[PDB]
Amino acid sequence: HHHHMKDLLEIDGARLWRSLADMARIGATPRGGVRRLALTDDDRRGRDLFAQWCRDAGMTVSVDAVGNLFARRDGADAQAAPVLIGSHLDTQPEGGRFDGVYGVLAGLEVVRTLNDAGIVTDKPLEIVSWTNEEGARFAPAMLGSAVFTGALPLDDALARQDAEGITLGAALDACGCRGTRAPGGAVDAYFEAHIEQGPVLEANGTTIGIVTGGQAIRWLDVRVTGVAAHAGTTPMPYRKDAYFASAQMALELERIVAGHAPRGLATIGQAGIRNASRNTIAGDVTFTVDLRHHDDAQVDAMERALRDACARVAAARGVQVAIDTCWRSPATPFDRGCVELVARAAEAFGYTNERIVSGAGHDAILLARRVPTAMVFIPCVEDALPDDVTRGTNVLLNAVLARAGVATR
Amino acid sequence: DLLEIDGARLWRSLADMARIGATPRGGVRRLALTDDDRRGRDLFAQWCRDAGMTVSVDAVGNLFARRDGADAQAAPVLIGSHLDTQPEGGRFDGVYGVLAGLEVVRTLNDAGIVTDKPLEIVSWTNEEGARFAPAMLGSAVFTGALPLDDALARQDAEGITLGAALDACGCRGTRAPGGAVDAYFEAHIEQGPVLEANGTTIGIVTGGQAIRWLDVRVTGVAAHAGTTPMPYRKDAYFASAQMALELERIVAGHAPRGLATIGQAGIRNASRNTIAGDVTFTVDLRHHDDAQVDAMERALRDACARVAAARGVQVAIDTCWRSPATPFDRGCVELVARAAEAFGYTNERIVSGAGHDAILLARRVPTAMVFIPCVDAEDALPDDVTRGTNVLLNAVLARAGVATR
Ligand SMILES: [Zn+2]
Ligand SMILES: [Zn+2]
Ligand SMILES: [Zn+2]
Ligand SMILES: [Zn+2]
Repeated sequence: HHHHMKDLLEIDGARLWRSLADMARIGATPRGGVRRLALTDDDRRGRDLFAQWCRDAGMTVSVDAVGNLFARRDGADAQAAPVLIGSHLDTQPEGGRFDGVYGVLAGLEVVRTLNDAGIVTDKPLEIVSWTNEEGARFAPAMLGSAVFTGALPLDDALARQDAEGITLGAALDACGCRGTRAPGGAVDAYFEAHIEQGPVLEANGTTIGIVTGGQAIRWLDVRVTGVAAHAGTTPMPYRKDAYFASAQMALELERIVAGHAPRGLATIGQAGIRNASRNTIAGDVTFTVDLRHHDDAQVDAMERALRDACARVAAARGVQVAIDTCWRSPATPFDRGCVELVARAAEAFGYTNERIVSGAGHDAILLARRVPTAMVFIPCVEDALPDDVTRGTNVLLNAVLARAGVATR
Repeated sequence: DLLEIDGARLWRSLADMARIGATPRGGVRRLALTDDDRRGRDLFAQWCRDAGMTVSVDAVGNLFARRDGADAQAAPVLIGSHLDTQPEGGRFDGVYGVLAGLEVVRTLNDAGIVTDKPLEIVSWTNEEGARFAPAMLGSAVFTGALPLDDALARQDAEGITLGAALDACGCRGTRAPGGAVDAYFEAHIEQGPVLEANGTTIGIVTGGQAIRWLDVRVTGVAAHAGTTPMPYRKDAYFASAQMALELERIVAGHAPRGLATIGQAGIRNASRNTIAGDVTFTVDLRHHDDAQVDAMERALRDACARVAAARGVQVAIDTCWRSPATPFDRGCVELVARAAEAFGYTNERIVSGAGHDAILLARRVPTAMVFIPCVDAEDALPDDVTRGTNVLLNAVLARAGVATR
């Protein structure tokens, strides 16, 4: 049967906050963060703590052949594919206490709440922590979910080596979490709760980010060539200054992105004058460009505008410019129907809410290309507030219940 | 009545000296007080003795060749530059002026000319400031700007002291550096494009620029490139780019004498998907006048403050080096001008854009320089080498006076 959002079934927010505090002990760093690098001893301790909690909540727990960790709560429909709630327990070298872990433990609290309420779903529920989401110890990021969706072959993943030469397969064996089951399988829908990792919801007082998808991204390398002449002997009209040229190109980029507001973004994150000295005009300048938009055609349009603009600047200043695209990633829309469940849950509770794009990668990005996917963002300051943690999980709970259905209560 | 030098002879002396320390790329490496610097010093000294001169070193290795005049009590007219080089030096920088002095003497010998005041040729120790700091070390000791004992204690990258290196070179003299000088002349390639572009043979060098070296640091917020919408950003790199264009505008308001250059710049702790939160760059500011270069600096401080306020970032501007303008002596400069006009060579007044021993000498001794053009900035044409030395000879002889001929 159908869930009623207007019943406003709520979680135990204090219980979820305590589980976050307890998990943040595992790998706690001197600065107050968390280090559980994928498949290290501290990652295993976090996986094991989570698995224990899941089994105490009546779930069965297993790992697949790349270490993806699944907890299962059967529904009344023995044949139905599960509604999957996921994120990741692994961290960066100096990770925050909410990145990744919030969405995994939100799933656990969803189950603990269903247990407390005596609710049996129609479709089964599963909670997943994906292996090596962070891409720090092993490449790539979102390794476990990429293997699950078929984007990364299993044998290629098992052979990835960390900086010490250890293979991921060897690390799975050391972890004790190499399952025998091939990764993959039918999924009805995938939901992921996560902190925003950006300032929008906190700045607006918005409790719920209704996540629409991920951006189209381009990474560019720019090199500007001039003449590296002496700073004192060369009068200004003789100069072919690659750094003043690069500076004007940066401001052209700022103007191009302003023309694509609000969805277009651009960032020059690396830049340098090569073979540089204080009293030598720059003859060789490199910088990188990160370009974003909601749409691939529009981010490509921004790129072509930048190439045109830089060509014009270079011709006016007598320098040369080369622009190479070294990485592309497509926009990744989420499923309209699953996104609508997130919105409806937020509206039923009266929580402030806004549509927002995911500005960074998540396992949800990989899942969305294969199965109906939505995300719940909460604001963050790294830190999140207890009532935002609670209310985001209330939204997750009720969107998942709407999707999975309620068989009995 | 114009005496002309032997240009082919001068050209061959430059070719022969460029063999000493020749590099695989066809340049020259004679780092100060290394074995190849010693071999260049010794070759020059031999040529000077073959030309009848006496040669000595002072207590910091400055190398002096002397041609007496008829007036035994007069201070000398000194022709100088340097034989040492950068790690990858050119075949004319420094050496041209030293070997022009030698050709001056050879031409006076050929003509049988006795001057009134004596002439000396000098190659100053460690002009380049590469192996030991500072640049112009030998001329700085000579003028008293750098104490001798401080100079001798300077260490290179391997920890060797300059005094130890003089001892290894065999060129630690016993005489305290310094002494009366009537005038100092230095010939040098321009190291810039002006004379060649203008078709000007002789640069009548007016002196040195006022220079400021600034360190700029711009601080923003290093937020994620995808999660941070544009209105939330405090982007230190876009801010620094706008400051650079403000600087370009300020210097255009001080044309033609004001110059500015950002030669070093980078985003620190940088990543492609992170907004720049910490950007540093350097500024080299020049003018003919200290008050004007100071005005450009204060204009830049005002402009950068305004940019930072508009963009929500912070900016800090520190001065790490200042050097004052250094005008040359009116009379010696005019002797260069008159020599160029006597020969009918094209000529223009020009500031020295780079440091030379002449800069140090000008603060204690009446000083002038002769610039010649650079090809297309390290090579010079044979006729320019010749004509610059003709001008040097005429100016030096006018200063030293002719006793007999
Ligand atoms: Zn993360
Ligand atoms: Zn995460
Ligand atoms: Zn030089
Ligand atoms: Zn030089």
